[PDB]
Order: sequence, then structure tokens, then C-alpha cells
Amino acid sequence: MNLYTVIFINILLSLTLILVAFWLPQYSEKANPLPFSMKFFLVAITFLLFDLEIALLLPLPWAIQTIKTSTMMIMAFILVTILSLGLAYEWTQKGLEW
Amino acid sequence: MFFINILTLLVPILIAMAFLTLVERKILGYMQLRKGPNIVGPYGILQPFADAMKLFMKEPMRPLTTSMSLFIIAPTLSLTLALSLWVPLPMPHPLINLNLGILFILATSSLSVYSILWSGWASNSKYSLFGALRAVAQTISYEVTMAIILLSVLLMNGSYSLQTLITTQEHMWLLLPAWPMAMMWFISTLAETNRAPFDLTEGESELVGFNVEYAAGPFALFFMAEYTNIILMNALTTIIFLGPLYYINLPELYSTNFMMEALLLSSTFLWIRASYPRFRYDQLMHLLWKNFLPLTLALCMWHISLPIFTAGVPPYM
Amino acid sequence: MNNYIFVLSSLFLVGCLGLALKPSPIYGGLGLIVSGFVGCLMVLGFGGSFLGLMVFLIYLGGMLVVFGYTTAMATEEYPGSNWLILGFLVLGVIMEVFLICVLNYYDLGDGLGDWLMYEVDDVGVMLEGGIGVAAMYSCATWMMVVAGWSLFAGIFIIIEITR
Amino acid sequence: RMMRWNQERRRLLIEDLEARIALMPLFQAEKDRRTLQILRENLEEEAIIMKDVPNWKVGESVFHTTRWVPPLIGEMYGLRTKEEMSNANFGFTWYT
Amino acid sequence: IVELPTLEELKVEEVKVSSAVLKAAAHHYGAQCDKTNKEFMLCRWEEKDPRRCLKEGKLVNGCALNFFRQIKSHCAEPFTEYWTCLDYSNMQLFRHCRQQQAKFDQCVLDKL
Amino acid sequence: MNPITLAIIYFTIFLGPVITMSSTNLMLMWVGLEFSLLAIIPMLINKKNPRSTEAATKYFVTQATASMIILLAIVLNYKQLGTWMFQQQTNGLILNMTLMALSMKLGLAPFHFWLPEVTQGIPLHMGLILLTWQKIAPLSILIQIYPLLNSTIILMLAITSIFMGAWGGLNQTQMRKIMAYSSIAHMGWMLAILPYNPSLTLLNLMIYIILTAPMFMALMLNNSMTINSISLLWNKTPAMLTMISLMLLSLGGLPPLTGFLPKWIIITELMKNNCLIMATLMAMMALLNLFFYTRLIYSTSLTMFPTNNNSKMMTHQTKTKPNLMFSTLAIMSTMTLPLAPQLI
Amino acid sequence: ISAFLKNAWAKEPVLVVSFSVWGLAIIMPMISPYTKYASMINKATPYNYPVPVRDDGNMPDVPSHPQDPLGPSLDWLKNL
Amino acid sequence: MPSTFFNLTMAFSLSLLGTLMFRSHLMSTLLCLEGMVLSLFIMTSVTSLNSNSMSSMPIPITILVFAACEAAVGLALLVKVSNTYGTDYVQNLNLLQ
Amino acid sequence: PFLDIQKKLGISLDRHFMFLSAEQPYKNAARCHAFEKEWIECAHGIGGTRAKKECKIEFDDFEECLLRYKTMRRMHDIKKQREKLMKEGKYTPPPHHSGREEPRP
Amino acid sequence: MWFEILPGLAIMGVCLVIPGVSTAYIHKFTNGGKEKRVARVQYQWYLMERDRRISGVNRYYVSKGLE
Ligand SMILES: CCCCCCCCCCCCCCCCCC(=O)OC[C@H](COP(=O)(O)OCCN)OC(=O)CCCCCCCCCCCCCCCCC
Repeated sequence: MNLYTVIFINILLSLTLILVAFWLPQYSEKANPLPFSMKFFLVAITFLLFDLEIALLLPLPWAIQTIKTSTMMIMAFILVTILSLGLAYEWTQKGLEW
Repeated sequence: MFFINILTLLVPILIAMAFLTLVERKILGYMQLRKGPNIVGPYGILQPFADAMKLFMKEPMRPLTTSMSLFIIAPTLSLTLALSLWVPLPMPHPLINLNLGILFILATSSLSVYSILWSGWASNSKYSLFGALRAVAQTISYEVTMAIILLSVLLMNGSYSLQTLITTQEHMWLLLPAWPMAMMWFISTLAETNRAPFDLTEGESELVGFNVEYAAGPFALFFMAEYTNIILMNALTTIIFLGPLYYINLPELYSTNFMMEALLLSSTFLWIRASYPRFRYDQLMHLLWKNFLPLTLALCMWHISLPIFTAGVPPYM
Repeated sequence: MNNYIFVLSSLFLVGCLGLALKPSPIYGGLGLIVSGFVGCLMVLGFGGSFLGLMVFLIYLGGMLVVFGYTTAMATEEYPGSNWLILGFLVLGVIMEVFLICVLNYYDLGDGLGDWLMYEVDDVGVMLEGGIGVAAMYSCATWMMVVAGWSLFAGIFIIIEITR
Repeated sequence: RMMRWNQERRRLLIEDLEARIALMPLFQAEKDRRTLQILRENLEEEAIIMKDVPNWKVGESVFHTTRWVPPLIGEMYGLRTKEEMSNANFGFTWYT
Repeated sequence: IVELPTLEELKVEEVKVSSAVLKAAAHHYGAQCDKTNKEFMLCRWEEKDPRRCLKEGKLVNGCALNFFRQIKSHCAEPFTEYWTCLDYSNMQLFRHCRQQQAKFDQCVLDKL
Repeated sequence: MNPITLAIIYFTIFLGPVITMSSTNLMLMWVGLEFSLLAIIPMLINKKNPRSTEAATKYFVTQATASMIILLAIVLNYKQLGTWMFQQQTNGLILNMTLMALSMKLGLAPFHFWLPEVTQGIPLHMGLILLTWQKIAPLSILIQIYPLLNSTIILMLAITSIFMGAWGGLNQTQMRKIMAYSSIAHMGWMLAILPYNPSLTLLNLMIYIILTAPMFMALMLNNSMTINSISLLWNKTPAMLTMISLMLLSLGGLPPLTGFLPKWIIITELMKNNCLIMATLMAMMALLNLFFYTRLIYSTSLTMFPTNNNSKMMTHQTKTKPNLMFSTLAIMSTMTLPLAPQLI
Repeated sequence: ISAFLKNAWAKEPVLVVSFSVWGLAIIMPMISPYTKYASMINKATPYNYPVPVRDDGNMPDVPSHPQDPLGPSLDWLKNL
Repeated sequence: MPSTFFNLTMAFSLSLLGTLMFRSHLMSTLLCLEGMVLSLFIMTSVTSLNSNSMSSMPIPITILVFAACEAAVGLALLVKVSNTYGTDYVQNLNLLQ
Repeated sequence: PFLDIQKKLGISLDRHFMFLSAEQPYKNAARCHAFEKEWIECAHGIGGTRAKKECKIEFDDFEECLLRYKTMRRMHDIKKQREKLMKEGKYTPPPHHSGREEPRP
Repeated sequence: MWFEILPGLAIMGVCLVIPGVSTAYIHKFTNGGKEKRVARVQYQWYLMERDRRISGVNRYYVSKGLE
């Protein structure tokens, strides 16, 4: 609840401040103000294949306290490594390069 | 009296941010051998009220934007999140207690990216779209370095609760165990605000960025939300790395010392703006993808071992 | 309320109906980002703090954001007014009410009662999601390995496609 | 100093968890007799009143085992005040 | 009708003291009042039914009140100063009320 | 392909079916299906020709939605039985979903539109894998769950496939698509006997693999995607004309060759189970499949089509040989019939 | 090989560290006197309640009382 | 839950109808496709959570990890298409006829 | 399954966690752990064709430990009854509804 | 000189401790003089609820052992 109240209040403040913004003020061509970034898309799915990486690395805080601590260590290191080798391939592929 | 808490939690950060607009103009000034505001108030203490009470009165020109729905949802998303990442902040007594607190701060921080995407896309312009795509690349790329620094560090306090970081620091600052993390964290907090030697977006000399087509109110909010989490990502460093005193009695001392170190880390960003030429968009990435991310992943692997071989596995709770 | 979940469930269907009318590529992304917010909330309702936040952390800003990203790069040609779609969407907003209505009169029902958190230990700890997700490293370490290869060979699949 | 300290936080947890070990009997005893006092007291409100039309058998366990079905949150407080249902169904998620 | 004990039966004198004092006198409540509490568990985990071990339950609700009753006569004042600080915390840590602990333990090492 | 990538992909395309087969936790069966989807897409666009991108984008969407439907079945089961795997009790609709979905990945019957088109835009090689090492995975999942699936639907998808495959094939002149159509048909017979005697599905598959793998390595020996192209086989390489003749008639059910056994025992098993309605109609249009097989026979062997003068140039040069597998899989396929009893 | 590391330490002075700590953390656990305790300090925590077994008289070790000299006594975790 | 579990299931069917009724842009489809994975993820997490079946929570996430890459492949095909045609309309994908 | 490379190799990477009664982390038994056991130690050695008729008591129960629907129908019916009677005041919110009645530890 | 940047910080130096002292005294005044107990794991809640049951409807109230 409290969290609801807060997050909701935080919104109302935001909205009001734009409410007042568009109303307090109360033509002229005042309003008058692309190729693919293949690099970007790559960077983007590089981040997708890595954000999911974190999602599989967030259990560490609660797995450190597993009885088979030796197992956790092993399982984690491989993940971090296989993902580093992936990044490394990208490096060689020069995908990381902009 | 829970509502008394929000009213004493959001007023004292919108009234602080306001005087960071001032302090970001004087400290930069005296380095430039030039006094900042001195006139509207005694020593510029009354300047943000002027351009607060001024920007909001300028025409919020919806300039042939593709979609107002976005033009007027992006700027609100930002100040909505930024003023929310404060709700679980771990003061000696946090507004709200949230197990998974640090995740909350990470997640909400991420959503911000949209503001860039939405604002850039809605306002039809080359600069706007250009800047956005490039800007988020940075933001997203830096999340992956923040998370790990965030994760790694966790193994040490052993939970996702901000409020425990204080205990973990009951007798020492985590800056000394992890200064490598704290370095890269600083840049991942200094460059995830699209701030500092790293202001690629809103490239002003090169790009005129996304907030370009914004003015008056819609701009103010975007701004208010860049200085209200310029204080978060230093307020976290004063929790995660710099651990002030916590005594069951005298529960202010923490807040007082929290002050003393958050202003430095909020005044440390100000030396940066006035000191470093901006990184070029390619270099920023290569800083994270080919330098920080490697060190971050390896040190994460180092921190999962440190508990096991030092038998220091932190206590859940 | 007690209908804490239903209402939300209803919002999730609304967002899915929005994605289903296939609105403009990025206007609907928002739609997903909306129902992802909604689904994040429901899971939290049942106590899955971790599992919940996870969605808000990965699908919300990781997957979806990258999605629109690409929309901007391509397939955001932004050449039927979505407003027409909103018009239809509004129709469904209440058309679904019709589907529910028949079963509404038929009636579980009357909002949502104790149809959530069936059984919870009134005492005890370690009962919390994220203890289960951390079985990737004890007693369920095969799901962890195969996910690895997904992401790992994912790198190699993507570049090869891109090249 | 992070070696020697986090070890102690462990030894304080054992001190703090073994306290919890000593009080499972008192709580589990109270919790048994409490929930075993709700549904005789709800069996009544269902039987003492609210049930005089035909073809109803009070206490018609729907399972066949006759073993102790740990009562479900719903059956335990549901027909009781709207407040109780939340306080049992949303008390913890809402915090502290 | 599924067997459900009579409310009258369930009636038992109760501990009725807040969690803080229980957390203070717990480690001594594990030393004393153990044979009477473990047999409840040993029924509880063997006989999986709260409708059968209520016998030993009333015993647990009994030995506990016994434990405190001695503490209430014997060494009550230093016990009050112990949990009165311990309940000030937000998670009731022994880590803080560590001076109140020995002062209550020496008072109870000598007496009882 | 950086040989490393080639390894990772190929391993996945091979770990994909193998995880499916080995695991029992359906979930692990789903990800086995998921990998196969991810591994095949890179190879499909190797030429990266405009036709190819179309192929992969279709294959992927068809494969992806089916994968999601299979997952929904597993997710639903999880709530109707805590188990992560189909059981006697499973709601009938839960299983039918799995049939439709898996019949889309395998491309049977009214979902037979993607296969002919992806078989047309991919190389002959990746054509084989897309036709035969990607059918093993889904079929495994079905064969495991056979006791529980519906006899009615399977039969309808079976009969439909037989018809669609046959009719489609009659008109086609592109070889890749003639094979795609045949595979739809054979896949149909296989799924017809699944509810009754799964063990025969595994025979009607192997024989299809031992028949199609030689047939395609034949099409590519001269890399002919046209019948006109395969018709000049007599000039490019005369010996394969004899076995290409028998293998194609073997693919259809004509009695002396190995190809009769799968149809014969499937018909024997269906009559044993009393489907003498269904079996009869299937066998009859099965005869339509041989018509288009023999029309190709005519062009390639029984009649000699005219060739271009440059064909003499290709004769001069030594012809890179066909791998040994062709022979061992051509003979074991064209004539093993005398050894049927032990095969079944 | 040894003088190739010298420029890779002068220029590129990052990946060196990242492949020097990537590994260091794989050998510290296998060679430390105290790695045995992590699966033991984490094994002592009684998160759930220890169910007592019925007595038969055939069990000498099982400590009858929480304070018997018998049973898992951790004078180890203390001053570990 | 029984009530809600319905909404999520129909969400998946409404997302099903979406991916099986294309209209112009493909990115819409892939986007819809993802709407299902969210609905599956939500339903798997929900039942696992009210069955207190913690041994199965691994799955809710394995579902997302595989689904993310699945989508990665899907988008690379999409980028490949608006590089060969530059308009990403399901309309021009008909050469194979 | 189709190719049992798991039993042969003795490995159990996929079997340990297929049912609700499998080892749950920290030994936190799930709902129904009681039933599913009773419904799979029954159907062990008896094939499915005969795990579907005679071992129907244990599934009919386990189908109601987890769906828990027959309960709903009971409770939902009870609910309606209260409503009608209450409207005519035939039934009054119980002392429980009135609160108090000595809420005890 | 630089003396003047201080007026500005002084306000951002109290505007930032108003929140930490405020949240940490509106807790010790809306929780009966005692820190707001933290229910992080099921067992903490139970104890907290139990307390409410034992005395007043307020967790904060506490029974010394004379009850
Ligand atoms: C059950 C009976 C089934 C039917 C058996 C009889 C039919 C066998 C199958 C024939 C199918 C192809 C018919 C058309 C063939 C055309 C061959 C041709 O055009 O000649 C060229 C070809 C290759 O030429 P090359 O060997 O390289 O040297 C000569 C170069 N001009 O020259 C050659 O190919 C030479 C080698 C041809 C293959 C020899 C086969 C001989 C007949 C096999 C009969 C088997 C009978 C089994 C009876 C079983 C009873 C239980």
C-alpha cells in the first residue's frame, strides 16, 4: 500500500507539473522542427544476450548459502566464463568495435 | 503520518535539486574565475525560483510532434521514476522497507531509458531520433556494467536489502574491499545520467540531443529528473561504498554523515563537468565493452570466491 | 481490494488485445511495456518478489526496449490510424466484458476471494522465491547449463545471421 | 576485516536462529489450537446457523483420505471480516 | 462431521507475552522446558495431525509459563531491563543488548 | 563460416534433437525443440540470396509460434497435474494442442504450406537436414506421448497430408519442392500409425531417411533443382541413372523394393486395428505419389532428354565423386525387402 | 613470451588484470586452508526446525539433551 | 487464481490470434509473439507460486532466457529483410511462391 | 523416454524435479505433497492403463488438493445461502463477523 | 571569494537531512517509541501479528510479563 501511495503521489506530482506547464502559458511556424544503425542493433541484442546473463547471475546472493557451495562456485564460473568467451569472440569479430 | 513522510520526502528533494542548478553554476564558475548568480537573492539562493517560475510560463510548444501522447508521457515518466528511486533508499530509516531493494533501484533506473526513446521518437527530427538511438545505446550498455558491480557487491553484504548495507558497514567502508568496483560504479553512475565527461546525448557542440525540441515545462521536468538522480547515484555510493555511522541511538548521525559524503559525490561530479572534454560516442562504448565490462566480469568471479575461501559468506538477513 | 488480481488480469488482457490489433510497431511496444508492468505486479501479489522484479528487469527494459530500439532503426516506417485501432480496442475493452459476463452471471465469482496465496507458512523462513530460482546451482543444474548454451550459441547464431 | 567480521555475522545468526528453534513448539502449538479453534467456530457458524435447508451435511470434507488437510487460508478466515481476508492474504506483501 | 475439537477443550492458560521477551528468554527456554516441547514435535512430525497432539501442546503452553513464572519471582527486574532495550530495535538483535544479557545471565547463573 | 561458428551451430542443431529425445521433463523437451529452431536459421541463410531471407523468416515464424503453443500445453499441464509431463489424466484439449503444434513443426497436413516453400529456398544440403534431422525431434515427443493422443485427429492429419502431399507433388517441377511434398506425404503415414503401433513410425521414418538422404545427395551430385536438370543426368553421370530410378520408385510403394514394407506393415497394423476405411483411402492416393515419381523417372532414365553442347565440357573434367554413403544407403534402401521380418 | 606481457602491461593494461583475476579466483578456493568451512558454516544454520527422532535406546550418539556433551558441537565456528 | 488463470490464457489466445493474422509490418508479429512469452511466463510463475513448488521456479526463467534468444534470431531475420527490401512488409515475402 | 541415455548413464539431470513431491529446496514441501505421493506409489508397477481406473481415488483427491474446486462449489454455495437469508435478516453476521469473540494467540 | 557557494549547499545540506531524520522519527512516533519492526521473512510477521493479538490492536504495545 504505502508503496502504492508513494508511487501514485509521485505520478500526480509529475502530471501536475506538466498540467501547470501546458495551462499556465494559457502559428508563426513556431512548431516546425533514417539509415539503419546495424551497429546499434548488434549492440542491442549483445545487451539482450547479456541482460539475460544477469538474470541468471542474480541467484548468487541466495546460492552462496547453499550447502553445496563448491557446486555453486563451479556452476557460476562457467557461466561468467562462457559469456566472457562470447564477448571475446565478438571482440575478434570486431562486433564490439564501433 | 505516512503522508507527512512523503511531503517531507519529496519537498526536501525538489527544493534541493533546485539549489543544485545553482550550485552547478557557481562551483563551475569559480573554477572559470567567474562568480555565478549573486543578485536575484543574496548569493544566488533565489535564482532557481526565477527560471522555475519562468520556464513553466514559456509556451510548451507541441512542435508538430508525431504524438503528444509520448511528448507528454516521456517527460513525466522520468520525474516519476527518479522521484521514486528515493522511496526505498536505505537511510538509517528508509521511507519504505523493500527486500529486493537494490533490484528495485536497478529496475526502475532502467525504465528511464524509455524516456529517451519515446521523447526522441515522438518529436520528429533527425537530431532527436539520432540522439536517442545513440543515447540509449549508452544507457543500456552501462546498465550491464552497473548490474554486475551491483551484483558483485551484493555477495559481500549478502542480500538485496539496502538496509543491510548499513550493517555490513557497521565497522568499515566497502570502498576499501572494492575500490575497483567503486571506480567503475562511479563512471556507471556518472555516465548513466547522460552526465559529465560523458554527455554524448544532448551533445551540444555536435548535436544541438533528444530534449532539443522540448521547452518550458516539458523541459523542466526532464531536467528536474536529471538532478534528482544525480543525487541518488551519489546517495547510493554513500550507502554501498561509503558507510556512515549507524547507532541504534542517535539515528541522525548517519543522515548527517550521509549528507557530508553525498554532497562531495554530488560536488565531485561538478569538477568533472568543468574538467573533461567529452568522450566520443565510440570511445564511451569501448570504455565499457572492451575495458570495464571485462574487469567487471572477472572481479564478479573474484567476489563469488572470496566468501567461499575466506569462509565469509555473508548472513542472509 | 480482493479483486487485486482480477482487475490486473483484465488490464493484461487489454494490453494483449492492443498488441493483437497490431498497432503501430512502437505504439504497441508501449502496450507490452504496459502489460509487462501489469504482469510484474500480479506475480508480486503472490509473493514472488524476485521472480516478479525479474520480469520488470529483463523483459520490460531489456527485451522490450531493445525491441522498440530496432523499431526505430527499421520497421518504424510509421507510414489505419491507431485511433481506429483504439476505437476497436475500446470495443474489445467491453467486448471481453461480454465474454466474462456470460460466465459472470453463470458463476468462482464475485470478484476474487481466497483464490490467491492458497497456503503460506504462518511461521518460517527461507520460504521465498529466488530460493527456488537458485536451484540452478543445486539439484537443478541442467536447466542452467542449457540456458548457457542458448545465450552462448546465441552470440554465434546472431552474428552469423547478421553477416 | 571483512573475513573476520562476516564470520561473526554468521555466528550471530546461529545465535539468532537457534532462538527460533526453541520457540517452534510454543508457536506450532498455539497455531494448531488456534486454526483448530477457527473452523470449529466456523463449522458452528456454518452449522449452528446458516444451514437449515435440505441436502447439506455440515463438515463434509471434500477429500476421502480423512487425513488432516492443512486448512487453506480461504477456509480459515474467508467467511470472516473483509479485514481478516486481506490481513491474511496481503498482510506481508504490504509491509511491515 | 470432520472431527474438530471442542473450543472448550482447546482452552489453555496462555503465554501472552510479546515476541521480544520470548526472544530474550528463548535460549534458556531451550535448556529448560525441552523434554516437554520436543515430545510435542515428536508427535507433531510423526503424527501429522493437530487434532491428536493437542495433549502435549497444553504441556508446552504449560512448561513455558512455568519458565517465566520463576523468572518473574527470581530475577525479574534485570530481565525487564533486558528486553526493554531489545524491543527498541527493528529486528530485535542480541547484537545490541549485550550488556543487559550478562547482567541477566549472572543473575540467573547464581539463582536457579 | 568461421569454422568455430560452424561447430557451435552444428553442435546445437545436433544437441537440439538429442536433448529432446533423452529428457523426460517436458520442459527440457521444449528447449531441445527451441535450440533446433535457433541452430537451423543461420545455415538456412548461408548464400544470403533474397529468396533465402524469405525462407528463414517464414520457417522461423512458423517454428516459433508452434514452439510457443507446445510450451502453453506444458504450462497448462503443470496446473492440471503438478507434473511437468503429460499423463493418463491429461485434459484432451491439452494433448490436441500438442498434436497441432507438433504437426506444424513437422509440417503435416493443413500446416503443410511452410515446408514446401522453405524447402525451395534453401540449399540442397540444408534441405536434407531440414527435412530429416529436424523431424526426429518432434516425432520423438509424439512417439513418447502416443498412448494419450487422439486417434481421430491424427488420422485426419494423416489422410490430409497424404492427399496434400500427393496433389501438391503432381504439379511441381522443382525438385526441392517435389521432395518437400513427398516428405509431407511420408510424414503422414508415419503419424497414422502412431496411435496404434509407435514402433512402426520409427520404421516408416528410418526407411524415409535411408531413401531421401541418397535421393538428395543424388540431386546435388549434379546440383539439379529442375527435372530438366536431373534429366541430363545421362550425360553428366550415367551410373546414378539406374539407382535414382529404383530409389524414387522405392519412395513410392511398389512391391519388390524396400519402400513397400513401411506401407505394407502400416496397412497390416491398421487392418489389425480395423481401420480398413482409412487405410484403403490412404493406400489409393499413395498410388498418386508414384505417378509423379514415375513422370520424373521418364524424364531422367526411361527417356533421354536433349542436352546442351557445354555438357561435353563437364564430362571431360573428372566428376567429383559421390560420398560412400550414397551407395550404402542406396542399396540398403532399394533392396532390403528380402529382410523385412527382422526390420520390423 | 615473458617480454610480450611487458607491452601488454604497458599498453592494454586492463585485459591483463581481467585474465589475472578471472583466474586467481579459481585457484584461491582449491588451495585455501579455509574453503572447507563455506559448505559447513552454511550447513550449520538451522533455518527449519530439527525434528527429533523417537528413542529406542539403540542410539548412543544422538544427544538426548541440547546441552549433552554429545552431538554436533561447533567449537569450530567459534574462532573459525 | 482460477479466475485469473483464465484471463492470462485468453491473453495468450488473443496473442495467438494476433500472430496468426498478419498485417503489414513484421515487427508487429514478432512483438506479438513476445506477448505470448510474457503470458506463458506469468502463468508458469503464478501456478508455481501458489503450488509453493519452488523446485520449478527455474522454469519460469529458462522460458524467458530461451525466448529472448529466440526473439534475437527473429529480429536479425527482420533486419536482414529490411536490408534486402528496406520496408519490412510481410507483403513482399513471396518470391518462393 | 525415446532414447534413455539418462538411465543408462545413471545420470539424473531431468528426473529429480518432475512432480510436486520431488525434493523441494530447504525441504519446504509443496501443497499436496501428501497426495501425489499416495497417487504415484499407487501407480508404480501398475502400468497406466491400470493406473487410470483403480488408482482413481488418489487422483480424484489429488485433482482436488490442487485445483481445489469442489471446495469452491461448497464455499460458493454457502456464500449465496448466507446472502439470501441475510437479506431477509434470516441470518446475522456471526459473532466472528462482529469481530472480537476473543481473538487469541 | 568561494565563500559564497556555501549559502547554496547549506540548503541542499539540510534539504537532504530533513528526509533521513524525518523518516527516522515519524517511525519512532507511529510505532510507539520503538523502531518500526522489519518483517523481512514470514517468521518476523508472525511474531509481529502475535503481538498485536496479545495486546491492543497495536504491535508496538508490549506486554512485560505482568500480562
Ligand atoms: C525384382 C526385380 C526388380 C526389377 C529388376 C530389373 C530392373 C532393374 C532396374 C533397372 C532400372 C533402370 C532402367 C533404365 C536403365 C538405363 C541404363 C542406361 O541407360 O545405361 C547406362 C548405365 C550406366 O552406364 P555405365 O555402366 O557407366 O557404362 C555404360 C555407359 N553408356 O548402364 C547401367 O546402368 C548398367 C547397370 C544397370 C543395372 C544392372 C541391373 C541388371 C538387372 C537387375 C535385375 C535384378 C533381378 C532380381 C530378381 C529377384 C527375384 C527374387
